[PDB]
Amino acid sequence: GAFMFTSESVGEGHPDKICDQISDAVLDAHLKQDPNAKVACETVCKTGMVLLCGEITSMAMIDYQRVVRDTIKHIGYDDSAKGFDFKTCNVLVALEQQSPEDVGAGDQGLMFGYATDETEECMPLTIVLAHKLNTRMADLRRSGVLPWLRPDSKTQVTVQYVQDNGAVIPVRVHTIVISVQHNEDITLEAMREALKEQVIKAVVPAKYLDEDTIYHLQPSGRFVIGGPQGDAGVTGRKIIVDTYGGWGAHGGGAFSGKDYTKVDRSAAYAARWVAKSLVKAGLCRRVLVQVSYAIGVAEPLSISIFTYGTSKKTERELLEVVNKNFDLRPGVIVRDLDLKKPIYQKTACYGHFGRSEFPWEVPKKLVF
Amino acid sequence: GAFMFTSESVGEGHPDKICDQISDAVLDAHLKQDPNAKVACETVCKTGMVLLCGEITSMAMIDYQRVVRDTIKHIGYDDSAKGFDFKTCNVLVALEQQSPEDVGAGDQGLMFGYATDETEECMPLTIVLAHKLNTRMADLRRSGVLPWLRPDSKTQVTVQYVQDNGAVIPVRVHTIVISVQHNEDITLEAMREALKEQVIKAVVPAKYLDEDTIYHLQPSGRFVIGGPQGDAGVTGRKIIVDTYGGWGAHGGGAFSGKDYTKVDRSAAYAARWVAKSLVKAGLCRRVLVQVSYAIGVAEPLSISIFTYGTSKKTERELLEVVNKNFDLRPGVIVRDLDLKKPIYQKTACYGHFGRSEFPWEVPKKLVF
Amino acid sequence: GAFMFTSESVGEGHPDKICDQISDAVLDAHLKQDPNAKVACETVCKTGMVLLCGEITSMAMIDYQRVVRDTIKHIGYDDSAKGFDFKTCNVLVALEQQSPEDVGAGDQGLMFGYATDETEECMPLTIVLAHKLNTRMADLRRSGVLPWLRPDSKTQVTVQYVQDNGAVIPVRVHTIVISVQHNEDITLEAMREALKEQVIKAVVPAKYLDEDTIYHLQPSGRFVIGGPQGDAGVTGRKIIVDTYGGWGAHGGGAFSGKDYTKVDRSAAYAARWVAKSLVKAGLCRRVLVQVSYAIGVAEPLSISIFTYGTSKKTERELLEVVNKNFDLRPGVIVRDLDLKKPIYQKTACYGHFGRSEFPWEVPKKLVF
Amino acid sequence: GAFMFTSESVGEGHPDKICDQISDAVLDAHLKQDPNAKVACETVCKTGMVLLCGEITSMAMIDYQRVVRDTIKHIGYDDSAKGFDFKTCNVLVALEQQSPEDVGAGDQGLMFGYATDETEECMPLTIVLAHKLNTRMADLRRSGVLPWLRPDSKTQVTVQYVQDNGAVIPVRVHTIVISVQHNEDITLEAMREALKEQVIKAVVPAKYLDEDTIYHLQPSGRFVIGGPQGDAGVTGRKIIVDTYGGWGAHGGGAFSGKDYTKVDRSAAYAARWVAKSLVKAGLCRRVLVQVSYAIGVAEPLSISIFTYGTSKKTERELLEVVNKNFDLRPGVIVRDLDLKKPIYQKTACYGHFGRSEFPWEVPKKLVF
Ligand SMILES: CO/C=C\[C@H](N)C(=O)O
Ligand SMILES: CO/C=C\[C@H](N)C(=O)O
Ligand SMILES: [K+]
Ligand SMILES: [K+]
Ligand SMILES: [K+]
Ligand SMILES: [K+]
Ligand SMILES: [K+]
Ligand SMILES: [K+]
Ligand SMILES: [Mg+2]
Ligand SMILES: [Mg+2]
Ligand SMILES: [Mg+2]
Ligand SMILES: [Mg+2]
Repeated sequence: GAFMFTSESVGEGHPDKICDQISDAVLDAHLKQDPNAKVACETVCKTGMVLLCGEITSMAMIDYQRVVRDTIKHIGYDDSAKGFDFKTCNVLVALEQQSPEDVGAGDQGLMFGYATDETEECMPLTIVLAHKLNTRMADLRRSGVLPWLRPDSKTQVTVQYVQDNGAVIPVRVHTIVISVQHNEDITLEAMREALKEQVIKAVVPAKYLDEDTIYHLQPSGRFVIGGPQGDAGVTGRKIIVDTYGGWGAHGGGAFSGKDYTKVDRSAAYAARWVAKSLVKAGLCRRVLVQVSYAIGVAEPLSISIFTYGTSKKTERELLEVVNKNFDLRPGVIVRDLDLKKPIYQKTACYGHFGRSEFPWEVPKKLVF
Repeated sequence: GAFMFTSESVGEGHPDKICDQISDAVLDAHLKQDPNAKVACETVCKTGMVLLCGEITSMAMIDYQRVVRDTIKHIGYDDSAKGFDFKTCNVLVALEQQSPEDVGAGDQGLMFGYATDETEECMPLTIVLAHKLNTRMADLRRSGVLPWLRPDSKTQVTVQYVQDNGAVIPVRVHTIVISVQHNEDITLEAMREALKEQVIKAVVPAKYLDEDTIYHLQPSGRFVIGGPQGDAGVTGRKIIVDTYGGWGAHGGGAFSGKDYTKVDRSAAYAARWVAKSLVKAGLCRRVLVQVSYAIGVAEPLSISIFTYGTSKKTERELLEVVNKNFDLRPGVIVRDLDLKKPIYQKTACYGHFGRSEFPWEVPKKLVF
Repeated sequence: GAFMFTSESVGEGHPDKICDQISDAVLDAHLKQDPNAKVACETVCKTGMVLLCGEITSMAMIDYQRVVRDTIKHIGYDDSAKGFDFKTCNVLVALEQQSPEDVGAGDQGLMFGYATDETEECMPLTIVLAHKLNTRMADLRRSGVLPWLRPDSKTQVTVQYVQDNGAVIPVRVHTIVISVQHNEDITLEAMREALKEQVIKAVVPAKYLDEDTIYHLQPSGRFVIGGPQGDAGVTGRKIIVDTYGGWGAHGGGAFSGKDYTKVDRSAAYAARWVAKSLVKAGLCRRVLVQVSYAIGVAEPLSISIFTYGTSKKTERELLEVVNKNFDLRPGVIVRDLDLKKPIYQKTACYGHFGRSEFPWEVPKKLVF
Repeated sequence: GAFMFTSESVGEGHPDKICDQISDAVLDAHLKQDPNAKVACETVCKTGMVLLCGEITSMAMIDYQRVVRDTIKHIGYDDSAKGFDFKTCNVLVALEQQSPEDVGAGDQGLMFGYATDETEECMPLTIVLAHKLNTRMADLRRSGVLPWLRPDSKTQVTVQYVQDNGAVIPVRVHTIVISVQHNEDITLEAMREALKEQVIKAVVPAKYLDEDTIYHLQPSGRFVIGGPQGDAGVTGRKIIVDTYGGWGAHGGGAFSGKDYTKVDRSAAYAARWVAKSLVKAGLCRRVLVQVSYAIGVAEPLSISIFTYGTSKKTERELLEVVNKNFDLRPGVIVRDLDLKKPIYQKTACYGHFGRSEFPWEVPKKLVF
């Protein structure tokens, strides 16, 4: 049933992602000293100008200058020409900090969860590849292998598919577009070559690369001092690269800067969890699980399972399987997924879904 | 095939929407004097602090102080206590302004379009009601009828559905949550009453309100000097309320602040257009049209039509109907949809899809 | 030997003075917990936007949000229309805070000290009156007596003099100009009347007011929402109203935000001290003491005493009196003047010289 | 009558002076297109962050981005490591711009003027040398002769004097302190040597240098990425280096950013003019002319001439010479001194007094 699909991802230095990371680093910094710290913060950045905003009720002593600069350094902004230097940039902190199982969902909400068997991660090939492509250039940047590579990058992967009496099989990577920031002493010709051999061919399965696959490497020519200015970076503006790459459904809630008490984060994670568990348990090849909550109520106000005619069990057979194996009440979610743990910054770039190192990515047994 | 769904929308004073509007007012201000002005700007705001960023290549003389303050005044921030006064707020302009049919799409892209017959607008009931609810309080604010009403509001509408040998029929509004900023001299009891009688019951069809429908009006109590702070307002962070309320598919591109040359805006509008045309022409009851573009190429690199088994014609019958009635090349899109016109600010709040006053919302004939 | 002279002073809400006070409040906040805290900070403000900058090496835990807002509240900005509300203004903190007798002067320097017997304070009548005029409207503002009075004011006092076989005798207040911010419900006519009866006539000695004295009260008409925007307030820009009102000599060093280790502050205070001591001890009627320091050296590198032919003893008789009664080495100065004490914020408005409540204003005995 | 004196001056890249220059470049930019433009602006800066504030009523089209960046480039900030790059720094413009002989002084005021014959410029040796020292390193920076020299510097010159049956004769330069920002590839030993041979000895007259003169070159060691940060740069904070180096009298008014209608600027220039004219006409060796104005009145409300017993004519003989050769009414001052001319930015660094290229520095004939 042929159709094509494109997804994108951004590197650790893309301005928006710089902000998502700093906001989550501030969340990690509080969890380590107070796992009940209430965090609600966001970051805004513009060329060596970082603004930290937010209301956080906690009881931990934090050096925000330190957690902001350390995060910029980790991302790789240490020199001047790169567009950012953690040692010299303006970190204006305008953050306000106070001090002091069957909970109940804050804010009516509707979270979505998605999983597909086209990849071992149970994520769309398109977004999986987009993320790995960025992940790989960071590796090469940090190992020393490609020392011209700078932090800011963008990746787009378009794959041709075909349905299958149920749903979704990738056939080939139709085209790949990558742009990455770089140092001056490196030719456009040398960058393009390294991008194809060392990053693309080193992450994309042979099965998908072709004699026709189109490559668009550094299409706009040069991106040197293109460091994060990107006309103002912001938190919460990369909602689709943080999730499914345009593939499931998304209600609009951003993750970074919000602690584990916000259903937007927790519940979204819980819904991914059940979606991944279901395909993993052989119960379907592709699922879109929809969980609704009602302001005040703890127990979900209606969960819906949408297989795309890819399950043998039948929605409202699969619904019992979920109601017998999962307790999606907010509090139980944070307890089961170990959501008080400072794992948030790693979550802030390269996607929240797909990587197995996250609790919600470990499939539950599922006794059926 | 019962399921439930929730959508949300925000008023003209919600900080993010304040930013989306100012960005598009700056786009309008340029189009009026140079329809070829190249605009790429964003706004950030935080309590009487508005920052305008961006790169715009144009040849028009614009008073940004004037277009930023006029926009805040239009939204309704003229007094102090409201959280914003266009006469006193800091408008820091950091914008850089330069001077000098078969084009070809910039940036590989994948735009989505959606339409459904559950409402005359051809939009999900859930998001249509969410928007109308906010639209109505603005009317009452502006007429004088509810003079305690301030600009910032948030609305959530959750409707119970049932499929139908094809797709999607709303049955009832299960619950409604609304919070709106307000003046001090007005009781929580008086606000709640006016919200039910004068806004909810004056916009939601009798068929959907019930003796059980749940109302959550000003749940968090008061929201007086609330105003646009939300710790920070940003452009491009309300991507789902600008489109389908979590209903079609969304690849991630924001609209406000980008001119008509960006496929993220134009092509998204074009895809809504054909989706709306298709259901209007009786060819399906619900569609998800997917249009792909390839960097450099003008003609779409693959359009996909997904009816949900609600068309009698059959995808790749309906695809010919689209290829015989539409020319989705970028340049033809801006020409046919009159995209050089300064209509953008009206597009910046209450949704981009649904309102008939926009070119992309006038269904094309469709000769089949 | 007739001549005329004018001086000015500003109220606690003048933007520059708001900054001088916040910077010194931050200095007080550190001294109370670490009398060796090394403070070097400055503040910038612009309508409900306060930026705290600086490098301070100390070991005290301080809530800068708290010391900034408390200082704005103390000044009297609690409501919206006033141009500032400590509860709602943006306090962006960009401060960096580290942790860990015969000292020796940092930076070559030349401090000046001045005293005159025309007033009991040993300060020029012109600046003394200018300050008292502002001090009095604050009293009336804070008592309740003139409840329309807002924080920001400016005062200028011009007095006609006559020399006297030595130096300087005030004869009459030639003209007085005062502008003070105010609430809307108060007539220009009522403000002008209260300014003459209740503030001017209540602070200026009858001996100096005349049937000709000129009054310029609220000359520019109304100053209501004239709250601190004053197109950006700053620290260190009110160097002459902080000292002698244009009367001694001033080398350029600002006081606020600098701890007691900076010769600019300490030594200036020490020089005022000896100047006041000398006239107090009957040794001259008017003095300009000049103390020089050499980078690295502790003992002053040359002190000069300039009486204006008003001493009977003779410069270099008076120099021995000073060398026998004072040890102006930096460290001894901070020890004798109790300069580790958090008295700095009170120093930040209404002048550093004149008020007896400050150590440097208590005249030393002087054994001659 | 021996005494010693010290003065200081700062280079074009000292943060405060960066701000004084940008403010005056904005004033120049308006005068060139509207000599009646009413300018009242100030600049604030902090590491690649420049904020332009102010109210200017004018009728000229100005590209503030352009006049701010051109000014930073002129100063010499083009590379990254220098602490500033006009191509990458944040220039946030928050300026508001409107449109539409016997005038009469605005604001009661008291301006001071000073001149002395110890140098051909008729300025204190101490401040003349301090300025020339900075001027010289800029020359060498700009010529290529000392290519390690960066824009930010500070200079202090302390000279030993002796009175003379009238007033003030310099005897020798006691000590000189200079610190200048620099590039990494240059030794402290090489910088110190070049500062003594090529800048100090190339500007200070042999008569004043000695075998004992003390040199303090780059005392704090290195100052590489120093650049303009000083935690913050502001306009109007270098009031004494802009005038007499602590030598005449100063009432407190800053110059930069204020147009020629403000008596603070104009009248201060007028008072320097007569002071310079008087000593030039042989009528005294040292003068302190004091001109007072009354709000509303055009003709000066009392001018006082203080020779220090160095004139043969006698104050109130010299007063007639001034009243017969000068018309210090505000409007006549701007007309005679050609104050509508865009010469202000050159006035913004290296002192307002002393350089003959300025109208107020050309001595008037003086018919006695
Ligand atoms: C207490 O109500 C506050 C805020 C509201 N949710 C909004 O800003 O949209
Ligand atoms: C270590 O030197 C630094 C700074 C120098 N005094 C200046 O900024 O003027
Ligand atoms: K967010
Ligand atoms: K977004
Ligand atoms: K955007
Ligand atoms: K200062
Ligand atoms: K000053
Ligand atoms: K100024
Ligand atoms: Mg709520
Ligand atoms: Mg809000
Ligand atoms: Mg030093
Ligand atoms: Mg400096």
